[PDB]
Formats: sequence, C-alpha cells, structure tokens
Amino acid sequence: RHRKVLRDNIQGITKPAIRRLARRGGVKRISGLIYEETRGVLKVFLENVIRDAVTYTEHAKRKTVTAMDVVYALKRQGRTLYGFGG
Amino acid sequence: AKRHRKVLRDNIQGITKPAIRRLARRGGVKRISGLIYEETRGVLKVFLENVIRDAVTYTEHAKRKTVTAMDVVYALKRQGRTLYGFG
Amino acid sequence: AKAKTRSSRAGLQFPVGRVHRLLRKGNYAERVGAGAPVYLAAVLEYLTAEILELAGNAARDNKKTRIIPRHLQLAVRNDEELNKLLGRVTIAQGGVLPNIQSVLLPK
Amino acid sequence: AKAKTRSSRAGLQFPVGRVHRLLRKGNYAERVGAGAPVYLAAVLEYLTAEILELAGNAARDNKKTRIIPRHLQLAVRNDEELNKLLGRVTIAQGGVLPNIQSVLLPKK
Amino acid sequence: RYRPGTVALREIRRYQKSTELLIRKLPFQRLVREIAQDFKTDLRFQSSAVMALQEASEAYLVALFEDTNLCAIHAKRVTIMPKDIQLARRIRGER
Amino acid sequence: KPHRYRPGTVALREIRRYQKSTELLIRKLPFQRLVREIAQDFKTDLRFQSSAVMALQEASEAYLVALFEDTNLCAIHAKRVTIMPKDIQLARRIRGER
Amino acid sequence: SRKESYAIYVYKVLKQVHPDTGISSKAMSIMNSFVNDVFERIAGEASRLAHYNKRSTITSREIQTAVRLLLPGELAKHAVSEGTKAVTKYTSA
Amino acid sequence: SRKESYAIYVYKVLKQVHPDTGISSKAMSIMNSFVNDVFERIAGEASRLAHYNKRSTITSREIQTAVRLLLPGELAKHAVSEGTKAVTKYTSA
Amino acid sequence: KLIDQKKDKRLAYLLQQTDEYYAVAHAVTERVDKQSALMVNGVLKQYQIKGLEWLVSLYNNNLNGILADEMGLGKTIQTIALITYLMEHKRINGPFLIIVPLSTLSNWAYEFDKWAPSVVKVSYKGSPAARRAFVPQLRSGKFNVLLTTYEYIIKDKHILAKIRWKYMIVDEGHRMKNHHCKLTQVLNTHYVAPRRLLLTGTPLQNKLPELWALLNFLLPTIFKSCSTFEQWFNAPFAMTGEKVDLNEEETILIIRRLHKVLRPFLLRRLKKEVEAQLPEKVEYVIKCDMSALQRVLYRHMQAKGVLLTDGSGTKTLMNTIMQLRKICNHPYMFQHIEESFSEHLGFTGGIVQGLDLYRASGKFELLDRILPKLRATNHKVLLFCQMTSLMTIMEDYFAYRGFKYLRLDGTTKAEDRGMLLKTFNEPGSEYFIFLLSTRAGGLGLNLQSADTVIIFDSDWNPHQDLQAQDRAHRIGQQNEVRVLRLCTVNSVEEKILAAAKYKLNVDQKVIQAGMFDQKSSSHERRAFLQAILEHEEQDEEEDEVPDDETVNQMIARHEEEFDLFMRMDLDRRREEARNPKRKPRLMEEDELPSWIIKEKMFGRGSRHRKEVDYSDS
DNA sequence: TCAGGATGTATATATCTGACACGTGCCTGGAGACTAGGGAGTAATCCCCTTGGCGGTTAAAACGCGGGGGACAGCGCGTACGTGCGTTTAAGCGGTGCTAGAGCTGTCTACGACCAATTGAGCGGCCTCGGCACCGG
DNA sequence: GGTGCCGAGGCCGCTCAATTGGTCGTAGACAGCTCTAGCACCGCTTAAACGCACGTACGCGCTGTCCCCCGCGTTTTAACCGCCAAGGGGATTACTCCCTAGTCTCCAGGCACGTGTCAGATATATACATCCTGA
Ligand SMILES: Nc1ncnc2c1ncn2[C@@H]1O[C@H](COP(=O)(O)OP(=O)(O)O)[C@@H](O)[C@H]1O
Ligand code: BEF
Ligand SMILES: [Mg+2]
Repeated sequence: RHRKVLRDNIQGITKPAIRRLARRGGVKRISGLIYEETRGVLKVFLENVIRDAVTYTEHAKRKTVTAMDVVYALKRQGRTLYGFGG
Repeated sequence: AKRHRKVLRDNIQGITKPAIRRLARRGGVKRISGLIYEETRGVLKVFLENVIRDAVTYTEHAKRKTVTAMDVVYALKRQGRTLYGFG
Repeated sequence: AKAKTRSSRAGLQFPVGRVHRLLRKGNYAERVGAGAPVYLAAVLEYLTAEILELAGNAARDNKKTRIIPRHLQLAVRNDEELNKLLGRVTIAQGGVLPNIQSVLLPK
Repeated sequence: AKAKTRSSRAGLQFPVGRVHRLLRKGNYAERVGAGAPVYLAAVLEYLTAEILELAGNAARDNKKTRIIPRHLQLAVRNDEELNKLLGRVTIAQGGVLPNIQSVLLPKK
Repeated sequence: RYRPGTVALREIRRYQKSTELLIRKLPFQRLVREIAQDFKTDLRFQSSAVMALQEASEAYLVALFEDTNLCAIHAKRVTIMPKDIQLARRIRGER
Repeated sequence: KPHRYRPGTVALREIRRYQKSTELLIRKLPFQRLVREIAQDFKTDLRFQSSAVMALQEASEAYLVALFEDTNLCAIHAKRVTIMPKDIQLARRIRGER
Repeated sequence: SRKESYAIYVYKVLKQVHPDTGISSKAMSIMNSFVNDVFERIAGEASRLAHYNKRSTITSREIQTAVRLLLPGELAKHAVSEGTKAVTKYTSA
Repeated sequence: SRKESYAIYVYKVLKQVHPDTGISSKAMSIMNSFVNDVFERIAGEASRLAHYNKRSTITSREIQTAVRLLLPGELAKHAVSEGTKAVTKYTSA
Repeated sequence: KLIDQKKDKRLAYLLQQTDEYYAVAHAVTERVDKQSALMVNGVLKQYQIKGLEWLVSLYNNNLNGILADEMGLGKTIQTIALITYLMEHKRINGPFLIIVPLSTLSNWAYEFDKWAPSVVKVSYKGSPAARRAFVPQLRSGKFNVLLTTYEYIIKDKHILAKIRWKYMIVDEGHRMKNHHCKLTQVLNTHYVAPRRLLLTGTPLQNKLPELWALLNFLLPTIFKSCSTFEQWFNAPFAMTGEKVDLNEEETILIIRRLHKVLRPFLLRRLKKEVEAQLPEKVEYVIKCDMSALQRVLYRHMQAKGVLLTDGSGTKTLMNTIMQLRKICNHPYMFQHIEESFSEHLGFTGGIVQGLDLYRASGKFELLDRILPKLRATNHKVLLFCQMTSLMTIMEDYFAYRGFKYLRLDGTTKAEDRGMLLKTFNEPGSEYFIFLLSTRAGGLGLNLQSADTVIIFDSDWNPHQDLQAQDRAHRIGQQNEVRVLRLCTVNSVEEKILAAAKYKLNVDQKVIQAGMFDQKSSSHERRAFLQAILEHEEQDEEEDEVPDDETVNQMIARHEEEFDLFMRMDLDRRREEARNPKRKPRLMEEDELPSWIIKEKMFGRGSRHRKEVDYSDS
C-alpha cells in the first residue's frame, strides 16, 4: 500500500559481478579500490539515461517508462542500442 | 645544380619541427621526444584528409569548382567538430 | 492494366512503395523525387545483404543453422568497414570478440 | 490596425516574427504553435545574455572595453555549465585556458 | 592448486565467449527504480525497459574496462587501479 | 663561460606569454600547399577560397593542441615528463580514432 | 543582396548587461553562429519529440521539453523560467 | 493494430545469400533496428543537403551524396553502384 | 559634347591653386638657366638646359609635373641639375628626398659624385643596424639629399615621414600606376612634400586611367578631384578598330582636347629629333620551330589542360596560358619531363647537361646558331627573359659551350648588383653576355657597352620590353643596335605579342601624338595623328616563316660580316654530316610515355574481403 | 627439457520442447490515370577573386656544439590480491490474483494555415571618432 | 607616454518582410470503455555471495648509468608582403516545361492468427589437452 523508499541498492552490484565484467573486458588482475570506483561510474552513467527517459515519459503524459523511452534516451547520449524496437 | 634540392621538399615537411613544438607548448607539454615530429605529421595528415574529403563532397554536389568556407564548416559539423567564426 | 509493383520494376526485394511513404511522412523536405525511394531502397537492400552474408558465415563456422545476435556481432566487428559504420552502436546479446593482450599471456 | 511587434508584446529583444518564420521554413513539423516562437526566442535571448555578461566581465579583467573571441573563450570554458553546452564547439581565435600540470613546474 | 593468474586467464577466455548478462537482475532492477524516484515518484517500468537499461549499462562498463586496461599496461602494470579508470574517462571526455 | 639557462626553464617560459596568445602557430604558406596537395587525390582542378583555408587551419591547430593535452596526461600517468609516440597512440585509441 | 543575421538583436542585449562595452566584428560573428547552433539544436529535438508522440504541431510544450533535454542542469531551470514568463506575458497582452 | 517492420524483406534477402540458413526472432529484431537506423541516417543527411543548396526536393542525387558522406570508403562505392543500377532499370522499364 | 564647359573648371584651379591655358599656369618666366650652372664637371646637352628651364618654371609657379623624357636622354642628370640650381640661385638647402628602384641606387650615388661633389647626401640602405646609424645625422639635418628605395619608404615611414621634405622626387614612376598602391597611400598621407616630381619613360601603360593616378598623386585635387571623377573619355574604348578610341562618331577633337588639358605639366622628348647622332636601333622578330617534345606537350595542354607524365598518367596544371608559355620556352622547366628524359635519353639521371638542351627547345636551337657568330664579331649581347627558372636552364647550357656570362636577376644581393654593372661595363671586359630579368634588369641601367639585345620572351605589356631594349640604346652608345625578339610559330606567344601590339596604340594617341616638347606647337600633331589611322590597314598576317638564310642577314650590319658569317654556317653543315643526328628533336626520342599515350569496382560482388576465423576454437 | 597425475576441455548420442516457418483470411495502403502549377533546368551576362609568377627584406628555420637531466634497467622488499574451502543469503522460478493505465472509438471546437493589403523595421552604405596598439623608456 | 588609425559606433534612404484581418477545416482535446501488462504475493530449491586464510606474485621505491634532449650561436632560407598579369567561375536574371503533389478508383501485398515440427540445449559417458610438480 505505502511505497517504501528504496535505499542503498548500489551495493547490490556485488564484488563478483564487477569482477565478471572486468574479465569480459580482458582485465587480468583487479585492485581492491576498483569496486567502489565502478559503483560510482555506473551510478553516474545510469542517472543520465534515467533522467532523459523520464523526461520523454512525462512529456507523453504517461506513468510508465517504455523501452522506446530508454532507446531514445540512449540515442541522445551518442550510444544507439539495437534489439528493442526502433 | 640547385634544381634538384627544391623538389625534394615534400611539403608535409613544411610543418616544421619548431612549429610542432609551438603547438605542444600551447598544449602544455614540457619535453618532447624526437619521434613526435614524424608521428604528429601523420596524425595531421589523417585528420585533414577526412575533413577535406567531406568538404569536397559538399562542393561537388553543388556543381561548384571552388571549396568555400561553408563547405569546411559543414564537413566539421559532420565529424562533430563544430566551428564558430566563419559563418 | 495489370499492376506491377515498383520494387519489381526496379528489381529489388525491399518495398520501394513503403520507402516513398516514409520519406513523405518524415518531414525531410517539401517534395520527394521519383528516383529517391528507388535509390534508397536499393542501398538498404545492399547493406542488409552485406551483413547477412557475413553473419551466415559466422553461423556456419560454429556449426549452427540459425543466425543469433552473437553471429551479427561477430560479423560486424570483424569487418573493417562495418565496424566503422556501427562504431557507436551496441548490439543486444552480442558479447565481445575474444581478445587478450599479449603482455597478459604467460611467459 | 496599428502595428505592434510580437517581440514587444512579449517583452523580448529577439525577433519572435523571424523565429516564427524559421520554424515554418525548416521542415521541423507540419504546423507551428503560436507560443512556440515566443518560448524559443525567450530561451535564445537568455543564453545570449549569459554569455555576453560573462564575456563582458572577462573584458574588464584585462582592462579592455571590447569583446574579442578570447573573451568569449574565457567566459565559456571557465563556467562549467556553458562549457558542457559547448564541449564539441571550437571558437576561432579563442586560444586555450592557461593551465600547467603540477608535476611539470619545479617544486622544491 | 593453480599458480595465481592461470585461473584469471581461464575466466577471461570463458566470459568473452558467452553473451548473457553478468549482473543479477533483481539487484539491478531495484537500483533502477531507486534512481527514478529522485526524478518522478510513482513510476512504472516495462520489463523490456529494465532489460534495455541493463544491456546498455553492461556494454558501457565492459568497454570502459577495455580502456582502463590499456592505461594499466601503459604504466607497466597488470593490475588496474582507480587512477586508470579516471584517465580513461578524462580522454573520452566524461570528466 | 656565457650565461646559460638550466634545461626546462626556457621551455616553461611559455606560461607567462606563449599560452595566453591566440594567433595561429603554423605558417600560412606551408599549410596551404599541404591542403592543396591532399585535395589533389579527391578531385583535380580545385580552387579554395582564402577563408576556406583559414577555417581548415583554425580547426587543425585546435585539434592538435587538444591532442597534446591528452598526450601529456598519458605521459604523466606513466611517471615521466617526456611525451613519446606511444602516448599519442594511447590518447587517440581511447578517443576512438584508431 | 540582403543577408540576415542576429547582429542587431545581440547588440541590444549587450547594452542591457554592459551598457558601455563594445564587441568586435569577429566576436560578433562567433555570437551569431552560436545563436544559429542553439536554435537548430532545440528545433531539431522538438521536431523529433513531436514525431515520437504522433503529433503534427510544434507547441511551446515541445520547446520546453527540448530545453530540458539539451541544456544541462542549472541552465535548463533558468531557461524554462524565462520561456514560461514570456509566453504568459504574450498571452495576456 | 498492426505494426510495420522489414521482417519479411530481410527474410527474403537472407534466402538469396544463404538458402539454408535461418534467422532467430531476436536477430531479426536487430536487423529491423539496423535498417531503421540507417534509413534515418541517409534521409537526415539528404534533408540538410537540400537545405544547404536552397532546394525543396530530395532526389536520387541527394540520396547518392548522402551515401557517399556516411558509408566508409570502399563500402560506399558498392552502394552507389547498387543504387544507380536500380534507378536505371526502374527508369528504362 | 560640352568639351568647353570642362576646361573652364580646370582654369579655375590653376588660379586658386597657384595662390598660397599654358600661360596662366606659367605665371613667372625666368630665362637665366643658360648661365654656367656651377659645381659640375661635365657639360649639359643643349636640350637638357631647356628641360631645366621647364623644371624651374614649375618651381616658380608652384607646380608638379612629369619629366616624361625618352628612356635614354639623361633624365638622371637633369634632375641633378635642378637640385644644384636651387641650392645656388634660390639658395635653399632643403632635404631633397629621392625615390629610386634598388638596382638604380648605385647609379644615382655615382652621378652625384662626378656632377655635384659639394652636395652632401645619404644613401639610406642596408640592414636595420646600418639604417639606425643614419638617424643622428637625419635629425641634425646636415644632409642635403637622401636616396632610398620603394621598400624603405614603406618599412621606415616612422622615421622618414618625420622629416619635412622641401622637394620630393620619384624615379621610374610606373610604380604608381595602381591607385590602391600601398606606396601611394604611405607617400601622400605620412610624407609631407609640397613640390613633387616624377621621372618616367613610359608615362602610361596599357590602360588610360593609370595616367590619371600619376596626375592625381602629383596634383591631388587641384588637377581634378577623385570624388568628382568626371572624364573627357567617360568610358574605356578598346576594340579591334583602332581608328575609334572612344564612344564617339569618328571625332578627332576629343583626343585633341586631352593634349591641351595636360600640356602645361608634362615634358616628353623624342630620341630621334632631340639627339639625332645615335644609330638607328633596328628591331627584328624571328620565329622558331617547335621541337617534337614541345609540339606533343603543347597540344595536350591546350586541348585537355593536362601535362603528360609517366605511369609513375597525367597531371592537371592550373593556369593554362602560363603553362603553355613555359612549354614554348623550354620543356625542361616542369622537372617531370626533364627527370624522365634524364634516365631514358641514356646518361646520368636528375640534372641534365649536353646537346639535349641544344635540341629540346626550338629557341635554344636558334641561339646556338646566333651566339657563336656574335662571339666572332666581338659583340657583347645582353639577354632578357621573364621566368627565373628558365635562367637556370639557360645557365647550364651556357656552361656547356663555355660562354662567359654574368647574371643580374632578382634575388641577387643588393651589394653585389653594383659590382656586376661595373665589371660588364669595364673596357676590355672578357664577358660576352649578361643575363637579366625583365622586371629587375629592365629599369634604369646603363649597359651601353652592349650593342645587340635578345628578348627571349615578350611581356604582357609592351612598355616593359621597350625598357629592356633601351638599356643599350642610350646616350653614350656609338654602335648600331639590333633587337632580336624571339617568338614561336603557331603558339600562344603570337596572341601575347599581338595583344601587346594592341596596347601600343592607346599611348600613341595620347602621349606620342601630343609631342610635349614645347617646340612642335605647330599643327604637326594633327598631321601626326591622322597618319595613325591608315597604317593599321596595311598590316598583313605572317606565319610559318623561320627564314633560315635571312637570320644571318638580320644580324649582319656590313657585307664584311657576311664573309665572316658565311664561313661557320657551312662548317656546321660539313661537321654534322659525319654523325647524322637531327638538329631538332624530330621525334627521335619521343618513345617516352608522352607519345605512347596518344580500388573502384562494381557492387555486391566485387568487394574483396579477408578470410575471417569466426570458429574460435 | 621430459615424465605423471589431476583437472579441465572437447566429443558423440538421446530426447525434448518451444520457437521458427507455413498457410489463411482480409483490409488498408500501394498502384494506375488524371489534372494543375511552380520548382528547377537552362541559357546568358557580369565581374569578383582566384591563380601563377617576380622582387626584396628579414625573421624564422636549420645545423652544429656541448652538457646534464631524465629515461630505463636492475634489485630488494612487503603488501595486497588470487585460490580455495566452507558457510550463508537471497536470487530465480512457478504460480496466483489485482487493477491500474494504456489503447481505442467517437464527437466536437478552437487553432493554425492560407490569402490579401500595407507600412515600417532592418539592411546597406556613409561619415566620424576613439579604443587600442606601438614606438620609447 | 604619447602619437597614430584602423575598426567600430552612429545616421540615412529604401525596400520587403512582418503585421492585421478573415475563412476554413482538421488536428487535438475530451469522455467513455476495454483488457492487458505490470506489481505484489507465496514457497521453494539452490546457485551465487560472503567470509577466512595462506602464500606469492607484483607494485614500488631506490640506485646508477648513459645518451637523448635542451639550449645557444651562426648561417641560410623562404615566408611575407608588395606587385604584375589574365580569365575561370561564382553569382545573378529570365524563361518555360516537366515533374510532383493531389485526387479518385481499384485491388493485392502484408499483417495477425493458428498450426505443426524440428534445430538447438541439456544431460551421459569418454578419450584427449593443459597445468603443476618432480626430475
Ligand atoms: N651631359 C651629359 N654628359 C655625359 N653623359 C650624359 C649627359 N647627359 C646624359 N648622359 C648619359 O645619359 C645616361 C642616362 O642618364 P639618366 O638620367 O639615367 O637618363 P635615363 O633615366 O633616361 O637613362 C647616363 O648614362 C649618362 O651617362
Ligand atoms: F630612362 Be632611364 F632608363 F632611367
Ligand atoms: Mg633613370
């Protein structure tokens, strides 16, 4: 009924998850301070896309965020995404 | 006997060593290896032929034979290098 | 008189008729020439055929019959021309090319 | 039948009428709203004023009265907001911001 | 046992062959909704909206790790430091 | 022995004067010959407006100055003050110009 | 022939903020191209914004949303404030 | 309602280069996005080519110049020849 | 027509201008100059004294004029005569600025030493270190005359404009033909000089408005203002019909009015009537056959606009006429044809020396018949050419025959130029020829020791070549002068030469027909002017006429020369019979790719790709 | 440098299911024929400004010498990351029901395009004065 | 400090583009209703995360050597500006026709809907390829 304000969900991006991402990038050995640095980088990147997606969403006077909203938000950042329509 | 020396100019060499250092000073570097000058001539050459190729394409499309300033401006805007001050 | 589509008249598989409508509805100019849709549909068909050939080859090398997004990623990123055309594009479920730096390898 | 410009009735110094013409001529959409040029000219006037006073301040700091491309460059690159707006932009005869890395300069 | 580093290559060879998402979905989805509250409250996401965000975000991070790895090698290291991430973002123009 | 400056202090002398200036740092004539030679490959019998060549030079130096700013950080990151050609290749590859 | 620019309107704004300072010719053309750049940047986004929602008109609402999408942060808040003020004044008059 | 896509046309082209190879649903969705993206890259550049030259019509000439600007090097040469042959066969018959 | 209600306004300004026809301009007349003008060594010619009369008259009447004498009649001495006269009779010292071309500056200095030693002068030239040495002397004012060059009047205006100049003199005033000239702007604004004079042998070049710029500089508004620039001609007229020179109905009086307008201040003097003892100065034009290499190159450049190159194919040069002009001179100027023939013709590559230069160009072929003959009669010949790149080619061929030559070009050190003039003019000098450029060597130079002049190629305007001819046809020449203007048959050079011939008509209407010598006041002008119309018709086109035997007739000035001239002509014939190699190129070695003459693929199939290893196993 | 054992990689076979691929009805968008108009192809003219060359000064470039600052190799230390085992937590799954919001259809009306007159704002061209450089100190 | 002067600020005549005024019809707004996809729940395996500890490989600081880079001076060179010349094209203008928008009329390609079945995991059992250790 009453929505609970989510808090500290960035820590859900676990240390093994960041290591797996680093492995796919070819990284052989990871420092210990990388993990907090990566969580900051993901958060900054992911706020920019959400900001535009919500701007597209409220302009259409909708209450849901669609895949077009994300695809259009990404295309402005200069990074087109294939496989979700448009 | 001086005719041979004038043709061996290779005007890419017209971008002299001191001129490249002046660019490097404005970029803020303090000490330059001796292999930069050859490397940075190739970097300038690659950059120019990308912009020139687009500027000529705009010119040729318009039935013109003279590359105007707008052609250069339009080419740069296509590489995401917008330039102000030339209309 | 029997109706013959513009795609067949131009010898294409792409819809010349639909491309014409998309140009008019897209607010690209006040007027659209007659040859513009034909030229554009031919170029779209060329690029589609160019990428599907390489993707089909990538599917064969992995002993597969159907194309999957991984195969499109392998086809595009291995080609020099297509990689530059799709430099700023990311493909869903495509992965990355197997590439390891030489210095990281054991001695 | 007396003529009053749309710029004046909106309290602007930018040509609402000309901006209304540019929208209809640029093939941006089939139709253009009445308030769209008024809103757009107001925004363009604001951005112009922001740069102009910032460039004007840099002109005094050199004890000069005119604005030159150097002063436009210094204004834009010093303000982190205008800098992000004009990240991809090159200003002719602008120069660069004076900046030296710490390691290069001598430090006893 | 295995000499340190040989399992790392084995992990590198493995993850560069697969294509699935490398992050648990529920932790990521909760993170997305938390960020959206700061902008507008009582929003709602399509399933593909969150999947689109995850595909974009992990492609961003993997490509970033490729860049920060070269900076690590450039300084004659094999371990990536936080200073290597910052240099990569500086050259790209994100700082 | 004549007075000689220590190495580096003259190179650093640009801070007071030669980084606050705004003129073009490449001579006009050598650059213009280079521009025409490149254009020969794409089209023959081409003509350039005078302001067209200035626009190319204006954008070219802004590009090279901006590249040396990134080259200088790739050198410092490797714990040295001399820029080397491996620094330019690192800077350009990160930008995606490779 | 007659070539249009924003020179006179920029000069009117200049005397509002700095009544005594002048502006050189090259600095004037730089300012002129800046206005053209921002104009087509906002207009281009608003055009694409109206196509997404299957509308066929460009209203002040699209112009407002385009300003948020383009301008960063604190610039967008003030630009939206100026644009809203101008529209209400124009409608009342 | 009904949604338009290039799925059947992409599938037609596939059977001409690999008659036995198939296509999956997610891969077709990527190919559908690829065609839509490239179409708007060509059309947008051809749109401002006409604007720069004060024309009000986009023709096969504008399309060809836009292709030369966008496609890289040797890839553009084959696309130009593919397009000219199509417009030639279309005009003759 | 209203010709009358235009001169009346002129009569106003002379009146108003004088206060601070011909007779009102010359209010004061002083016939005292016939006396012995002292502090001199030589003696003036009789007419030069009359020129001095006309000069001091301008001084008394406060006028500025043009000493537009002919190009050898002692114009330097007449100006020196005025300076000495003012220092004595008027007793005024003054600073006396003088502006000369660089190559003339040594000559002007020497004239003052032997014609007025008591005059103290500074020769303002040299590196900036040398030129700041003169500043202490300039501020004190101890000097009487200052000689500079056109360059230092612009570079050093900040210290030369400070001095108030009692009299300004500009030599070879052709530089001011352009009104937007940077020298004119600096000279009239920054420099103050009430009394300005010009010296020139060609008062107006190809265009009529150029003469106005000289007059506008001399008399800024009093002559007639620039803003009110209403003209007698009111329009330039230049069409193939020479009998008409204006938009009028075959009217002669309109020309006759201009002669009256600018009569008061201009002094032309002809060499024939003033100084009759000089020899005739006969002029000849001799055609040249095109070599096989030139003929193929000239054909494609004219047709396609491209230069033929090796397969290493064609190059597209830019200014078509300029390239055609270079081909007609020598096909080795392009350095692509030379290098290819450097390898193929058989000997060492790169720089090329031998009889190929002898055979490559038709003009060089003809010179090697002429020059050894002229060596025999001990004639010294001075040779002009337009392009400096041709001199280097010309210089190597001169070494092959071992001729003794000097080369005064542009871009030769200013200090060296004075010496080069001295050595060539030395009696008993061993040098045979003296290479010159038209622009640097054509100005005031005394090369009197040479008797014949070779003009390798013509200029776009003829007065440039007339200056070159008169470097030898001056006072102090005792030998017959022959001008040999080389040309190429069936080439652009005929169009250039004919176009130049057309420009020679405008001045003949305005300057030559005026006869501004103050003695021909009689109606001979109209006798002269009407005689210009009929001789246009009698011209007949001439082509393809090398005139193999006639060429030695054209050199020779006496029958005894033929006896000499008929020896070596046959000796070359007998010597060439031993080894039969065509004197010309004559298609001999054109097997080069020049005469041999006359990625991008399809779509969807052609794309060449590399095998890719998608397997990853 | 070769041998052994352990772990992991790569291999051939059933089988299985969920998605690829096909067939069907049908509706809406594309093709065919027409008319009216204006965008642009084409011709002709004017003259700006582009190109190639020489002349003559002088500041910048080039060549060489010479010294020392800095890059690089090497070595020793020690810390912090990788490997593995064992414990703990929460994601992924498969349901299930709720309902809210997006989508659709139908009217209705106000707004923006179109057109036609009319005049003044904005542009080009001109005088004129001062901000800024610069020549010396 | 002072003199100089080129570039900007200011004034005027002349259009042509913006304003005013009507008219129309269609896009956009609103209401009503449907139904589907997103939100929330539950319980359950169980795979992934967490945590601990050991050793070891590597980051890092130091030192020393050497040679490349900087700085200076002398000579040389070519950019620069001044100047000559000619003509290729970049603009205009005017004419006119043919191509495109627009309309109505057919009409058939393509979309949604069901349907059948097979390509590609997934799991089993197995001989080889890779490391780590010893020698
Ligand atoms: N009175 C004279 N006595 C000796 N030589 C003279 C005399 N007058 C003129 N000359 C010669 O005439 C030549 C031309 O002098 P100059 O003033 O240069 O006339 P221009 O400018 O027409 O050549 C000089 O070489 C000079 O020696
Ligand atoms: F008239 Be001389 F040639 F100065
Ligand atoms: Mg003289």
